[PDB]
Amino acid sequence: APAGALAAVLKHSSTLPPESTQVRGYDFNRGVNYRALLEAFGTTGFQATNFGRAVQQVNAMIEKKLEPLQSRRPLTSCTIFLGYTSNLISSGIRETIRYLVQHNMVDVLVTTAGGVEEDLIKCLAPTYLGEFSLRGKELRENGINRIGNLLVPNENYCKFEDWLMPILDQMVMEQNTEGVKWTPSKMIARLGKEINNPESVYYWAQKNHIPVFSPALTDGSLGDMIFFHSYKNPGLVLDIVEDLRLINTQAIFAKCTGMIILGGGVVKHHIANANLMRNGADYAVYINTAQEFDGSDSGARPDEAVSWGXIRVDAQPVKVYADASLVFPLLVAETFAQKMDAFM
Amino acid sequence: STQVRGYDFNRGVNYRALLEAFGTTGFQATNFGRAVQQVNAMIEKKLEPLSQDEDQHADLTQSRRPLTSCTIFLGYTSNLISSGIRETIRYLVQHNMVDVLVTTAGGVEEDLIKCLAPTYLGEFSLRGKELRENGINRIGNLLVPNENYCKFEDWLMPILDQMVMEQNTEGVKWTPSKMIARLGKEINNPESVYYWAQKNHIPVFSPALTDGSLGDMIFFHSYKNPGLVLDIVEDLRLINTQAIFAKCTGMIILGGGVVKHHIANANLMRNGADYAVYINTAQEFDGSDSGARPDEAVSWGXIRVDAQPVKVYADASLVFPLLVAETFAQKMDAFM
Amino acid sequence: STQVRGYDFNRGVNYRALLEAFGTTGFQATNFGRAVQQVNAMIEKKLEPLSQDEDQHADLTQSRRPLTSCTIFLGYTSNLISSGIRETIRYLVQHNMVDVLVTTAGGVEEDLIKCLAPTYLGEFSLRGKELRENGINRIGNLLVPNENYCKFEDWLMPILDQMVMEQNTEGVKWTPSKMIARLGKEINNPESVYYWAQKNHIPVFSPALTDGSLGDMIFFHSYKNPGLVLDIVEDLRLINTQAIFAKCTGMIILGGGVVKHHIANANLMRNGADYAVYINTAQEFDGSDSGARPDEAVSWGXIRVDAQPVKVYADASLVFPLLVAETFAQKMDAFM
Amino acid sequence: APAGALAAVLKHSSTLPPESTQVRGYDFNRGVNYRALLEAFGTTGFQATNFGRAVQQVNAMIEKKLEPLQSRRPLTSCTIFLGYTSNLISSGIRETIRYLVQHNMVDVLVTTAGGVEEDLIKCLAPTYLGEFSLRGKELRENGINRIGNLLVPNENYCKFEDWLMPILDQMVMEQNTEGVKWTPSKMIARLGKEINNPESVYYWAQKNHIPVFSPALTDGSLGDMIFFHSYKNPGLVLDIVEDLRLINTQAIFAKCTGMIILGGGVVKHHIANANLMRNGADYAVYINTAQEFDGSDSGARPDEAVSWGXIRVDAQPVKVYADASLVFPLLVAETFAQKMDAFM
Ligand SMILES: NC(=O)c1ccc[n+]([C@@H]2O[C@H](COP(=O)([O-])OP(=O)(O)OC[C@H]3O[C@@H](n4cnc5c(N)ncnc54)[C@H](O)[C@@H]3O)[C@@H](O)[C@H]2O)c1
Ligand SMILES: NC(=O)c1ccc[n+]([C@@H]2O[C@H](COP(=O)([O-])OP(=O)(O)OC[C@H]3O[C@@H](n4cnc5c(N)ncnc54)[C@H](O)[C@@H]3O)[C@@H](O)[C@H]2O)c1
Ligand SMILES: NC(=O)c1ccc[n+]([C@@H]2O[C@H](COP(=O)([O-])OP(=O)(O)OC[C@H]3O[C@@H](n4cnc5c(N)ncnc54)[C@H](O)[C@@H]3O)[C@@H](O)[C@H]2O)c1
Ligand SMILES: NC(=O)c1ccc[n+]([C@@H]2O[C@H](COP(=O)([O-])OP(=O)(O)OC[C@H]3O[C@@H](n4cnc5c(N)ncnc54)[C@H](O)[C@@H]3O)[C@@H](O)[C@H]2O)c1
Repeated sequence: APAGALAAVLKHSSTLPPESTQVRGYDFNRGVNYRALLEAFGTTGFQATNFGRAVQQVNAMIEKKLEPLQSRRPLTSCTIFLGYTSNLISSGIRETIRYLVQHNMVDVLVTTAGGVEEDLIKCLAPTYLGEFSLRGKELRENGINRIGNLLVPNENYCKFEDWLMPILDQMVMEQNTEGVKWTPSKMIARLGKEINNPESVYYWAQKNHIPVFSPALTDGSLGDMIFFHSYKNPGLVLDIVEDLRLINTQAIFAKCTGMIILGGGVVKHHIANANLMRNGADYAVYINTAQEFDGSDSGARPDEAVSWGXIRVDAQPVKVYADASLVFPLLVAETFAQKMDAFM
Repeated sequence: STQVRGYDFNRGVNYRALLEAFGTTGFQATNFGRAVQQVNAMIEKKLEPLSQDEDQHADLTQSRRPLTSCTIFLGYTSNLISSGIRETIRYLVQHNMVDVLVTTAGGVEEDLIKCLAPTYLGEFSLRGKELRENGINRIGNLLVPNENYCKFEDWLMPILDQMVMEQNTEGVKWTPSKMIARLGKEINNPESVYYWAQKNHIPVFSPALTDGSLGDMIFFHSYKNPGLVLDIVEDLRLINTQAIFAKCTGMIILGGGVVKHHIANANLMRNGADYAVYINTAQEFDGSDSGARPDEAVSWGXIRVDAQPVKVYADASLVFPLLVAETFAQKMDAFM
Repeated sequence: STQVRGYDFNRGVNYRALLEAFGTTGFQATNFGRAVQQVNAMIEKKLEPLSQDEDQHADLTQSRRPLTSCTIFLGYTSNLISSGIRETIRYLVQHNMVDVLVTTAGGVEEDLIKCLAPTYLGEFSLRGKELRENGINRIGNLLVPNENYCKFEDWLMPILDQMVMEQNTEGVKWTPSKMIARLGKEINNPESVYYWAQKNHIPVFSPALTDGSLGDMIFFHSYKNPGLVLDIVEDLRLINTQAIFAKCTGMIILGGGVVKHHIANANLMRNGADYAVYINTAQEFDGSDSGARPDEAVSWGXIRVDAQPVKVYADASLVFPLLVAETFAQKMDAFM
Repeated sequence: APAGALAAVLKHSSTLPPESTQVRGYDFNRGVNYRALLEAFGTTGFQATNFGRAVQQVNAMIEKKLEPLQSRRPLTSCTIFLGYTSNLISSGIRETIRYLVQHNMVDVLVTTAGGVEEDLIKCLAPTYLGEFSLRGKELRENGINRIGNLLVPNENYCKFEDWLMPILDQMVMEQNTEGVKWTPSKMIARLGKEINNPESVYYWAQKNHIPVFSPALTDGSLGDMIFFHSYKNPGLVLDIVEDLRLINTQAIFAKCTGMIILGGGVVKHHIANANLMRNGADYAVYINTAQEFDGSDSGARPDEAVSWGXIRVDAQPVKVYADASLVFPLLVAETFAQKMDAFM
């Protein structure tokens, strides 16, 4: 056999360090213990191992948050920023996020406009399961709107209009006669108070003094309603400058920050950019489906953010490459939900 | 019934024939050929004259842009301005080939910064710690020295001072669109997309203008000279009006996110765009708007039911200059 | 008409209820719930008794595996055997819950090597030059020291000698399936998938068995002891026969490539599989077979027209142990 | 303004080295020069820059191949391995590959079974354009098979059967009476000789003594035909061991190797594993759409192959993340097709 060939393939190797963890999956001959099954993801490899690392990172930021020490929310030992794209509020992850907000487990929310309005609309009418392959022409003819494999009847938006128009009237009157300078976070707090329904994420956020930022709040159905309303009752102004001040000072005056970001886009960048103002987040977990090759911010690995100063150089950020509708409930089950006693 | 056949290089390298053969090559090459046809259709419609009835309806805008037979919305993600696609977009704006621009904050600031300092080529693998120690920021396989932002601060802070003054003394109600026009006028540089946009009366929408370096500067400036207000409501009125009073609309959308949905949503106000070409790398399986196929937008009324939208699944830095070569650039004489 | 609703953690951490709620959560969580239902349907059908007529048709195989009411084909890519999913697959084979296995060469050799030396956790970012200098091979975020392959060579070379002898002296016509059964018998280790496969008469198909370390060893051995023949024609006959004489078939396919097409093509011989669950990360846009949706296979007759196939778009290292927990592992008592 | 904040965002930077290339796209004010347009991809960024690097890598392997110096193919100064997945032969890239083989510009082909049979079937009947969204039930009812957005009538396979069965008879007879030990490469050479049509990739490959490897040749329509034929005329054996010997010795005895791989799977690994036998390829270009996160070989970056010894440590491998149906014709236009004079 050719000597160079044998030397290439049968190269000698170095011994790995003794802390080296061996690959091994869960053994179902033990039966089905769901806690042991989830723990075994950490030694299974590929994204299962990243999930295991994400559990560890989240548990670290919770433990730090539970250490004793233009906002009335009290400082804790670690401020947790939670960001999520709109479509995740269309999904049942809405319930997962509501739970975290209800029990004051996170401190700052960031979402796009759909992620605001659809939480409110779900208190008036439900969203239904469908399929991705349904054809647009047939859905349009029957007054049904598709979001992935979910379906929202047009009627839902008519109900939202009827609910929202009197509130927009009051907001204009308060602006003009009580001096209120409206921003997205202030409007979202008001809407959560008005929906007055404990299934709503934003009801709990305003009850618990958790601010919600959404700088492009007009890009959605709420924007449509504001548009039509402005010809009936002109005058509403929505400033985004004050809200930049508010989010950035949440980071600047924190003892510690952690970021948990579901998806990409504005929600990811806006949280990360706030944490640059303190020379970076202490903890960071990304769960998203985007890839780096197209140079996008959405698809950028956590290590790109280290180069900017958005994540501290000493941090151990983790990305899980998966649909958050699969992963986030499992993550919550092994982290926040295990510490519910401590949060109350 | 068209047969699959690729370009035969025994014919020699005849570039125009090679590009034409994408249409019969299959997979995304065929979608590229269909995108060329759709964009040439937008352009042909744009060049048709307005009848007397049509010239009445459209004219209801008080837009000082001349009105045409097809309003073209161009949307692009911040990173594409970091790329050399900035030059591709500047060309289209310089020659009035598009009517409305939508981009995120990075897509505005990095055009201006490129007039002050250049962006450099690097690699995706470069480690963050080493780059941070040297003040080098990474954008994919591109590199922006932090000094670039230091020069931006020196140039912008005086303009922010004037804007606050004009607001408090002349009653100016600032919006992202108005600010972008002002910054384009101030850069006074023919390499800038926003210089040409303001010169040609092409409006630029960016509802989350605070999400980037421009935000950092406004934040810092707020401490020395407070009061700047940026209203997003008036800009919603403006973008929606551009679609409502159009005879025909076309959408050319590079990437996903806010830029894609905001253009599509404006076109829902007229019961849908007539033409639509998407070029993005996102996939539908996660339920995202970014990854949604054009047919999802048909269910909402954002694209007309009888339109023939096309999506090309590819990095726009490869596809978009070839698309422009085969469409707008072939009709340059018409736009002058 | 089912309403979207996620699991409510105010109920506490009730794992079975949490997994059940994926079905109404949306996007790929819902596809996971539909995959659970489809696999439970395969299992229910498998446990139904054969009638007298049915027990005649099926029995035409000379397979010594007992025949059941649903033949389940399990396919998986090499990398999943490098992962801890190896343990998941071993469980199913050990308890006779699947009937036919299809994997690539890596999926065979790495199971055997794991009985000699372990694979370790690492990270995708590790640089190749540094790893090569230390004789460490990278498989994604996993690490295999080259010494692992040195031990494999010592263990396999004597078996290759016997196989060539049996071919030349006893007329044995070797095929990938026959070789894999032999290697499983030789490893004699209850942690190995192929030890259990040979013990339970579960055939293993791998038409490109030469594409990996097993190939390297056969190549080197060929110089000292020439003549080994591995016929792939007989194995084609064998896999196709398993589908033709089945009362019902189901396909569970982890990943893409040869493993996906070869199972689907065997099922075309019976005018399509009755049940089908795909779990892979590939996308359709490039025209690949890996990325093709199940509905593409319906056009060929590889999946029956009235089947309800499901694809879950996810890394199988996350999804497959949860799927097994909610399906096969709940019926363990039936398979003993 | 907070001092730490200003220090975080307005950090001082180091000067880049003077060889640093500036980002700039093609300027259409120059008009439309397609050669200048393609050259400008190298300074455009993201995958356009990777395309520019791929042009350079391919031109380097061609230049080395053109230097003066169980196979009758003569050694050149650099052996070029070309691999491609089956679906690319269904596409019009079939013509691109044919051109390279026709003019002896590459030395070794590797493809899966579909990439063999569909080149032959296209000489009997064409493939047609369709759409990805066409429904399987309606296509099946009309006897049409879908490949991505392409369509192949069932009739095509009936024509292939009629053409192929007499050839399989002769192969069995030659095995049994002339001692021929059939392998995939030998069968593919014979099929290319029999199709006798200069539109066929494999006609040119056998005319020019370019071997074709396909170790899972049974996974396709050719396998179906071999299966049905074996009950009418039993006996055919197809050995894969001899073909492993043949591909690996192409690498071992090369002066220099380059790999150009379109897609992933068996085709990618099999070429790379052959080049491990010489301690790695000198040049490597990957064009594929797969991603690394799932631990797949398909999605692995070139740097993973450096760790195995499949790519030399001193090499400068490139991956372009794109559909090869877009990129490969452009790549060929700027590399092989510019040097056609030298190849004749
Ligand atoms: N429900 C809707 O989708 C909806 C409704 C109203 C308005 N809009 C508007 O559309 C715009 C764009 O939406 P966006 O900014 O929220 O993001 P997006 O949904 O458009 O996608 C951003 C990126 O997030 C990642 N991502 C998305 N969903 C994911 C998931 N389930 N798991 C993992 N990663 C995931 C993907 O990589 C995607 O490319 C917003 O301004 C929003 O207000 C959308
Ligand atoms: N240079 C920067 O990326 C930069 C700079 C400053 C601020 N930001 C902020 O980041 C936020 C998110 O950025 P964004 O919304 O502009 O987009 P993004 O980077 O989040 O991209 C959104 C989606 O567009 C698609 N896309 C991106 N690049 C593409 C390409 N090359 N070809 C095809 N499709 C492509 C991808 O599917 C991606 O998931 C914005 O608010 C923005 O201001 C980014
Ligand atoms: N460990 C190894 O990867 C290894 C070892 C030796 C030889 N090889 C050889 O490499 C060749 C190619 O490998 P292959 O065909 O087994 O597959 P592959 O690695 O080429 O994967 C094929 C496709 O399957 C899907 N897939 C992969 N991993 C997945 C996951 N974790 N979850 C979901 N989907 C996933 C992806 O879409 C991928 O593109 C084979 O001939 C094989 O023997 C590989
Ligand atoms: N035409 C067909 O698709 C066809 C026909 C007959 C049989 N088969 C059989 O199916 C099996 C699997 O096919 P395969 O191994 O060729 O690969 P594949 O098409 O199944 O995919 C392998 C990977 O290659 C990459 N890829 C595929 N097409 C690409 C493209 N256009 N551009 C860039 N990257 C691309 C993707 O990352 C994909 O995951 C083979 O054994 C083959 O014989 C398929």
